[PDB]
Amino acid sequence: RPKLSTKDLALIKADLAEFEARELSSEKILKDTIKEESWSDLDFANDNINQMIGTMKRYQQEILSIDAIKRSSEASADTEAFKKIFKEWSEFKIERIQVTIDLLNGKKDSEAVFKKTYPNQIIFDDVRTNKLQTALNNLKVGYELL
Repeated sequence: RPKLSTKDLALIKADLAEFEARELSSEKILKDTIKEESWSDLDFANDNINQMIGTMKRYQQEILSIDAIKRSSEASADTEAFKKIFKEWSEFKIERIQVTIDLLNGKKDSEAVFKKTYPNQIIFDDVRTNKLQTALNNLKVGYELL
């Protein structure tokens, strides 16, 4: 019987919470390098955005590798649903950071493939977030996303 402990969901709750704060500090940094801010050169940012990415990758696989999150398709409806979105919702935010720092770098590589993989960049943001957000509410983990 695939299923999540009260230990677990409090994991997801914590991990989600961290990733978002990583989303946050990522944004900050991007905004300070772009504006061209005295301490923020292309070297200062990258040691950060780089490490923040992998740290956001980390929490992600902390979640995506929950046993029941693995076995998602044989647990309840509200679970795989959540993984299915959360997989889509988490990448996007990762890619999108990745993509912007590349761009700060001369790297257009990930921007092409960006618009390829996400036809309608906002219509997706919201929709996964609205869906992730329901999906958490349905899981009954009050973590009011951003």
